[PDB]
Amino acid sequence: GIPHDHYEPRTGIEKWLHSRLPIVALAYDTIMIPTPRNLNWMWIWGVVLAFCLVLQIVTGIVLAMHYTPHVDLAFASVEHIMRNVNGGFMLRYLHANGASLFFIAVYLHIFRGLYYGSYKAPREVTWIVGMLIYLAMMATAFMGYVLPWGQMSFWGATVITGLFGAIPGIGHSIQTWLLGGPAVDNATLNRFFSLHYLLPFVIAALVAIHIWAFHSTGNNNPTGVEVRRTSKAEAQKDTVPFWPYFIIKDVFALAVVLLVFFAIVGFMPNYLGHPDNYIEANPLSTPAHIVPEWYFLPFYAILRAFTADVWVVQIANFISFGIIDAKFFGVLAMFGAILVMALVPWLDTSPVRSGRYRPMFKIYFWLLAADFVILTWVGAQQTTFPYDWISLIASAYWFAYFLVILPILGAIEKPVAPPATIEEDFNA
Amino acid sequence: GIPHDHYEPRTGIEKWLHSRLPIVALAYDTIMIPTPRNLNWMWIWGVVLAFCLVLQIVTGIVLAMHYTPHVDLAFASVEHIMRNVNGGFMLRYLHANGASLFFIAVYLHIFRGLYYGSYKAPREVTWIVGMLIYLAMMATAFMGYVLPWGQMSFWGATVITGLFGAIPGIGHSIQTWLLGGPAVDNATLNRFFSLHYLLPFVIAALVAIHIWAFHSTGNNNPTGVEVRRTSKAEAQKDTVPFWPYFIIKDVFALAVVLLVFFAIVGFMPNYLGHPDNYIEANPLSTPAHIVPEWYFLPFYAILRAFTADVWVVQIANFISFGIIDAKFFGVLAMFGAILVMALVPWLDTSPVRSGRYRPMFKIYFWLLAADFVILTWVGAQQTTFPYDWISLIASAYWFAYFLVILPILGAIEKPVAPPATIEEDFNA
Amino acid sequence: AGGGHVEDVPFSFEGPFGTFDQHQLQRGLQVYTEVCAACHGMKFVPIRSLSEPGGPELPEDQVRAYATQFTVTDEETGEDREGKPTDHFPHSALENAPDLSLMAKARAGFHGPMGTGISQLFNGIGGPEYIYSVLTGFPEEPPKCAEGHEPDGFYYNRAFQNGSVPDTCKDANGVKTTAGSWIAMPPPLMDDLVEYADGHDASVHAMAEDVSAFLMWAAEPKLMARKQAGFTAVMFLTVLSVLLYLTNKRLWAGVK
Amino acid sequence: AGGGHVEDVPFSFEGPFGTFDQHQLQRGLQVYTEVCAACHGMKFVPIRSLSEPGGPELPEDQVRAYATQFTVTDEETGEDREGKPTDHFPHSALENAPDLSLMAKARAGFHGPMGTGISQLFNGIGGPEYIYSVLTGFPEEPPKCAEGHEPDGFYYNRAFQNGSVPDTCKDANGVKTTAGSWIAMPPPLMDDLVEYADGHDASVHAMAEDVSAFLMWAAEPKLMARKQAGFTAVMFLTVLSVLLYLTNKRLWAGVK
Amino acid sequence: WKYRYRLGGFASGALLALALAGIF
Amino acid sequence: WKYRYRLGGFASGALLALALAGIF
Amino acid sequence: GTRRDFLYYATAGAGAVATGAAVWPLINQMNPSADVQALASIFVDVSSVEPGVQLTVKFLGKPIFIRRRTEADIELGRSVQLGQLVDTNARNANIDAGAEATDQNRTLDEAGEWLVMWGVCTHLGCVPIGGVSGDFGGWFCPCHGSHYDSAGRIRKGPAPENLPIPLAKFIDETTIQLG
Amino acid sequence: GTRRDFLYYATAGAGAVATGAAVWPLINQMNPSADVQALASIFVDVSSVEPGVQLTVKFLGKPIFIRRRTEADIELGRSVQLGQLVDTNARNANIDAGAEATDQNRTLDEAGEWLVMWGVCTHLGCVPIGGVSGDFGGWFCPCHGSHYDSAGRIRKGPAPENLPIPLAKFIDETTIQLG
Ligand code: HEC
Ligand code: HEM
Ligand code: HEM
Ligand code: HEM
Ligand code: HEM
Ligand SMILES: C[C@@]1(c2ccc(Oc3ccccc3)nc2)OC(=O)N(Nc2ccccc2)C1=O
Ligand SMILES: C[C@@]1(c2ccc(Oc3ccccc3)nc2)OC(=O)N(Nc2ccccc2)C1=O
Repeated sequence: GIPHDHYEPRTGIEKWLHSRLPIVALAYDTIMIPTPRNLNWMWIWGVVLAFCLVLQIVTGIVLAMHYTPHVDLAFASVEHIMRNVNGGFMLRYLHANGASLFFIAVYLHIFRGLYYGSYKAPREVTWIVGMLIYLAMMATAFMGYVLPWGQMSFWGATVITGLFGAIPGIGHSIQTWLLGGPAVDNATLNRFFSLHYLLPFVIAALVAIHIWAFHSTGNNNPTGVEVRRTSKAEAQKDTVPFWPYFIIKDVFALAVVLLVFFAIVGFMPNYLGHPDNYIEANPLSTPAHIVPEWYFLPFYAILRAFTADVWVVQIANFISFGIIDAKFFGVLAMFGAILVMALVPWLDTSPVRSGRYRPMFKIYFWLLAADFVILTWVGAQQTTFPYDWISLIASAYWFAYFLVILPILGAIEKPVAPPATIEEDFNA
Repeated sequence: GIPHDHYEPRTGIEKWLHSRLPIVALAYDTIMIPTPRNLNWMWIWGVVLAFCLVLQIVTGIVLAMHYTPHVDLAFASVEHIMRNVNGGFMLRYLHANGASLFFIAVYLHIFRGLYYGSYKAPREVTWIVGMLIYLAMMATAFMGYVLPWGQMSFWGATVITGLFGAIPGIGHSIQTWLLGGPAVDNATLNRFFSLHYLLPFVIAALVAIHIWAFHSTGNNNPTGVEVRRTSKAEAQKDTVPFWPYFIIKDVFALAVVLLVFFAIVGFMPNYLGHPDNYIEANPLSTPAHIVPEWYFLPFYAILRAFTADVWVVQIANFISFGIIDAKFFGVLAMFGAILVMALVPWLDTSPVRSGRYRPMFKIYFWLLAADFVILTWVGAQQTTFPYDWISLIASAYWFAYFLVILPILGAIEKPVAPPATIEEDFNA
Repeated sequence: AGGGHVEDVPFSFEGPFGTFDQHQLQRGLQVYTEVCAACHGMKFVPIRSLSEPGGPELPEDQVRAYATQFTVTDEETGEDREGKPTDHFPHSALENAPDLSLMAKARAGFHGPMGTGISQLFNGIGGPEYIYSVLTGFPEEPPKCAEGHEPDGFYYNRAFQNGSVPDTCKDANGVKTTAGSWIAMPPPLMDDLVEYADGHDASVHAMAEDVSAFLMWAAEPKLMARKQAGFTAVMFLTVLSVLLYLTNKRLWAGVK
Repeated sequence: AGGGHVEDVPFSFEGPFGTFDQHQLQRGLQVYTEVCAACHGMKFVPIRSLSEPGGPELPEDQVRAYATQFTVTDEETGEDREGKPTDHFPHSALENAPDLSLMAKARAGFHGPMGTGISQLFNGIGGPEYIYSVLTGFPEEPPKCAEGHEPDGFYYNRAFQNGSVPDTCKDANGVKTTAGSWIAMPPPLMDDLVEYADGHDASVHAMAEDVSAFLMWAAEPKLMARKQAGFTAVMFLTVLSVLLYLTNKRLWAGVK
Repeated sequence: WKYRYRLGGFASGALLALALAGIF
Repeated sequence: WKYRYRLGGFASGALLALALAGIF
Repeated sequence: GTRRDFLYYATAGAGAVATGAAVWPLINQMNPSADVQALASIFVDVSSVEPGVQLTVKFLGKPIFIRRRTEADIELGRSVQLGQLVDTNARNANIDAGAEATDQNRTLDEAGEWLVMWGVCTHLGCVPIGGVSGDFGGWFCPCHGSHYDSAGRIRKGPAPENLPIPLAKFIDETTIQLG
Repeated sequence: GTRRDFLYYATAGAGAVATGAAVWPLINQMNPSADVQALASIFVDVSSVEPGVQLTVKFLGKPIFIRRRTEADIELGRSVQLGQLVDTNARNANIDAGAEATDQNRTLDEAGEWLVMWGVCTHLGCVPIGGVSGDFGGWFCPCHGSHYDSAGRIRKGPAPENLPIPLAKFIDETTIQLG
């Protein structure tokens, strides 16, 4: 609700079109939203994510024109794309590394939101829409990685379907429904291909809702102080129009990010992959060291952390009369990590918005960031000593950050006064 | 811009959500748009078209989980759907006859627009968006019909690609690009499958634009008289809220239409198809008589009508120094039929909007309706006597209606006065 | 080509309340196995479908014994083995003989009256009728015009409308005078060619009707399920439409 | 299993400006044809790619002759025939010999430093260096722990890791003490087993290096295209980045 | 008892559809 | 000529990109 | 509005029933098809299988292990009592469901020489590695480091159950009917 | 203006160049791939072909006709004069592009006995029915009604041109090389 000017048709065609369909007025209001003038470089990841979604959709639509979702032909079709179709190697590598770019971008986006309190009121709806987008992205990437039908694709599908089948009572039925048979086979591949095509458009719709939500609430800034709505002049002293200023800033940031991304794609496409996925799927043999993609490693580690011998697992088993065993407890913990990440807007009870003015929250947030990196690193390691203890401690801290630390800090912390206005921060 | 009440939160959760994302307000304004009281049963086809789009998308999504876009597997995969996957026969017949339902609904929609002047000002943008939707629907149905990979699929693809190959100069290159090879082959099938998945979502976006466009101007009525914007009382005196008065009306109409559609699907699913499509595609032999689907027969007939012997074809050949030959002239005529349908808002120069008060426009409109039916009928016939002459006359009248008759009637006609208000029409 | 004349047959599966006659389908399977299967094949028809409901509904053990008569190349090892119920019927042993899986849906016995499609609306597609007419459409003596000019390796068929015709039987305009055409298939049926256990007569008419019914089942093995689903949907939508009509009437009574 | 040691070879294709040595790829092709092909195959590599630019780049007549030596079961007909350049290399003749098409991308050559992926970040994936290490990694005599305990039908290789290991070579808590493990492939390269065109050195190290390079090209033929595309896109985004920087700078000059 | 028609109407409408749909 | 800088800038910017991209 | 509410909610209920009837097939079509459900038993020849060598076959899209246990494997498997087993159930489909996980109840013959088993880890479905791996002279699942005894019983790791045994029998001297 | 516009439009131009460089592959990937473009000639064994029988063979996705013409077919063919023909170009890849559509320029041998041509109607690509059909004792296209003569030349109907003749030649007494 930041005061600002409204669209005015200038030329004849604009006047003709405005009276019939105010699409140009909507576009003007969208690109002319007054945004804070003190945003730092961590706000550039939204445009990066928009570009990543568009790139993934375009490259995937291109690839689907040549890929056959059949077990006897999927690997061969991917090799045909790599070797025969014009520039198909570049398109395949772009679509493969675009997932990595997309997920590094969303993790940076999410941790910016966590640091600066962008999840806090009145921005809960934006956070919830984002969490839905993230779940959709995870599912889309899972099915996409299954589509090549290599060793890693096959056994990752096996592991994820087993996790679904770990649910008590209804687990076997849900696993059979997702698989379409006793095990991962052609039906699973075909339906995964169909849903992999479907999901990105749902993600695009959710992203449109995301954009509308953050437009309604208004952009957040590092200071955490909202723009002044008292008058147009004061609002202008705290903001600049999104176009041309932040359009150009974010486009420049995206250009640098794309420079790095294209260098990676053109000189080391296989660094972020796994060599075993260049082996045709073998249902009768598993790779010795199956490893998920890096963007699923932290939650895979959280899944692996809780074994049968952990005290909380034993307590859960006892209280549930054996219904909740170690396997299902691990599944529940893996999903509960996402659950607390979603429920953060109601767990953080502190009144001050930005973490810049929260002395203890800084320490705990940077511990959380280090913990996320440690979970990523330890997911790829074996469960033997000392990795089991490291994973247990990392998962415990991840849960304690949301369930324990944030509510307490909301009560015992002593923040410092933010600036009176965004103008005061910008002029310094 | 019809005056009416606005959304007002009453409960706690609604007040909480309104300040964060006014989505409930948007939904309320959408379903509470005042609409004329005198709309007749011909306004029900928009909801029918929306349901047809949703049904086609859902049925196609479930079908794609079992269909293999490979020449050695496509026909086998479709028969697997028919025979093996539980409910697959009903789903495939639903998706096959949904195209017929979609196109019969769209033609009724279009001809209602033509009769009642719903294309006239200020509703040109809605008509243009609809024309784009119709082109997208045609492309989607074409590429869907090739996926089964029967005889009709193969040779319809061959003919439709030859149409593009007929363009002078760049035609061969465009045909090769659209085929990915010397003839229709696995590349063509795969790219067609990918684009058949893609296009319906583009159609959905265009339909959203359609909805917004007709929300901006309002709804047209048989009377042709716009709602009174002078005050809220008068606006309510000419209109009723869309919910429930027209929601229930259109839902009932859709229920009856679906009764008929499900009876057709359950007791004669393949009446609207061709038996030849139940034969595996044979590149080395053509069916003794290839026939398009009924919703393409009119424009197929328009394509067939103009042979080398026609005087206008000879004139075009002479003026173009042989560049425009009979084949390319026929292709141009087929596309120009849809073109002249497209820009009817600028050819119809009659001030009065509704065709009910135009005494002699009715004659030509019903002649056009009979002409469209005759084109449908004659498309399936051979080009021998007397079918060639009646086809030529039908195409000539189709072009003369938009290019000749409507501009002249805009000048010489003497329409009768419409009612003063929609209230006067509804109360008699 | 064009549309021929097919003798309409009252099959048991015609109309909304149509159901496959189980015994007739079993007889059709028998006559297919002993006559048609020599030259033809049904690559899209699983053998296990013989045991499914709404079909021949043979016992599981009988179907498993029946499947053993086929020699099939194993996909796993590429070696010949006895057939199993999971395997489809063999392909056409004779090349110039199409697949009979979808023949009952790949042919339209009814055409006209003038391309309007009204005949099919009241008579159906007529694929089974076309098959019946083709099987019984071989006369003892060919047409008199063709005599002395018959193509070698072809036989006249009153129902076939896609084969060659001798120059003698053609007219000045170039159209064939004979109703039929020359097909590349000898008369397959013959009186008492198959011994039915239940004692049903084995005339060419009865056998042809049985084969047509069985081939209709093979083409659309879920026809009865389709009709049941259609009735269920029609009744749901009928109740819903009546309720919606009453609701709309009550709602609009306020403003009217 | 695990990931052990490998010999770092300065392959020409390594590096942003690295490119295939066409002669080296021709030598590797010869070694593959005369040695490896006896057991291995490359079912994904089209033979015609022996003339595609950025590879061995043979004259198409030579390729056609090379392709003729293979027997191929025609995809349609079924009867065998001579191989065309449109055909792929044959499957592995030996059941348990893996396909070498993607071998140079299916194996990791470096592991570490502490599961941080930094070594791969600076040294590459290492596929060709692991192939080189397996070919050249057959010692003269086995480890001392295995004399008289070798699994029958296997041979000790320094670089292979997914192989069985005699119980005499593991320690007290299950960890193997030998650098390598027992592979089922006999030492395929022996000094001067090939006679080269240009009389080039044909030691085991030379043949191993050449075949590694050839297998790298076989796994990724478009590597030189990939790096040209990369350098291009980088130069473009670099120019655009500089211009967008100066633009953002002059644009913000007025606000702040 | 506070919602006889709202509740009974919903169930009655559902039963009429299901009860009749099973006639065939 | 009135748009010498607007026209010259667009072409010059495009050439600087294509010209450099062909230096590999 | 008694009659008004009755009519409106009856319409809503009929609509809900129709919606559910339409929705259920959309979910149901993802269940196993008649083609998948029709898969029946297979026959495996074990005429050329010696002691100590495992044979991996494909059944229901999963690996099945047929192992001729050696004398050492038989001796090791029979030593362990029920006390140290993670789960007591043999999980053998060929005998009573309540039977204990004894070596006699984990094999197709009274001498324990043969062992037909699902080669699918009960934790999340990986394939345990044979060759007397693990810390118990049996199989070792490397996906999460689980150990299975010489008789296939779970001894260590996150696996909650022993490797299941499907229906099997020696119809001939050197043939096993799986399924 | 002098420098304000230059920088912005230079940035726009660089962006447009990058956008075009990215867009072009998205379109070029739909062109024929390496495998499609590699399809070379084929060899047909015409050892068993009496006069009057046509031999239809798949090549580059489409049918190729190889008909051994009879006494009458060749008589009729050589009787038609270049003026009576709708299209006077031979449309033959072997002889020069300017060659006239005489019967001797439509066959491979001087006897005019072997006629090899794409069985692809030049209107919209259907396969004409052969075996002496139509009004000119040649081929009839049923898609729209095109008539061809015993030489494969268009005589009546929508088809603009004659049926093309591939680069074809006899490699031996009984073997033809197509393409
Ligand atoms: C049979 C006489 C062989 C010939 C000649 C060559 N190879 Fe081989 N190879 C063979 C077998 C039986 C195996 C599997 C070994 C096992 O224990 O599984 C292999 C495997 C390879 C591998 C993969 C090694 C790995 O760690 O996965 C490679 C890289 C390999 N072989 C390379 C190779 C080359 C380059 C050859 C020609 C110089 C060659 N092999 C010949 C059997 C035989
Ligand atoms: C495809 C995925 C996403 C895209 C394209 C996207 C895009 C954007 C954009 C353009 C903005 C505007 C400000 C900015 O650019 O930083 C934004 C803001 C924001 N996003 Fe996202 N986002 C995505 C996913 C997510 C996710 C997964 C979350 C949280 C889990 C999230 C949470 C937020 C928050 C809290 C804001 C702040 C809004 C405000 O301050 O008003 N986003 N996003
Ligand atoms: C958010 C959007 C998307 C994400 C995150 C995503 C992610 C992925 C990933 C990680 C892979 C594995 C690639 C590999 O291992 O080689 C993949 C493969 C694939 N994806 Fe997507 N994808 C997205 C959208 C799409 C779309 C819209 C389509 C088609 C319309 C598509 C089609 C494919 C195909 C055909 C493959 C297999 C070919 C290949 O391996 O490159 N994807 N996807
Ligand atoms: C899937 C395709 C389409 C859908 C879902 C759709 C839907 C609708 C709906 C819901 C309306 C509101 C009034 C009504 O329902 O009658 C409408 C109005 C209209 N439609 Fe469409 N339509 C489609 C295609 C088209 C096409 C192809 C055309 C013309 C070529 C067209 C032209 C119009 C016009 C002129 C109106 C009148 C709007 C007004 O009176 O303000 N529509 N359409
Ligand atoms: C406006 C939307 C759509 C229209 C008008 C449409 C139309 C058609 C038509 C006419 C056919 C031919 C059916 C036959 O001949 O048997 C077809 C087939 C097919 N369509 Fe669509 N379709 C639409 C959307 C979709 C979508 C979104 C998908 C995938 C998600 C899809 C997947 C398929 C498949 C797999 C087939 C082949 C299987 C079959 O023949 O039923 N369609 N479509
Ligand atoms: C990309 C990836 C993935 C991503 C995300 C992802 O989240 C989900 C988590 C829970 C439910 C649904 C989706 N599930 C897989 O897909 C895939 O098969 N693997 N490999 C792999 C290997 C071993 C174990 C697990 C996964 C991945 O890492
Ligand atoms: C459904 C159908 C179709 C619909 C619509 C359609 O419009 C288009 C017109 C121009 C360009 C793109 C689409 N083009 C085909 O697809 C198809 O292959 N046939 N059969 C068929 C058989 C013989 C000749 C022509 C077509 C159809 O009738």
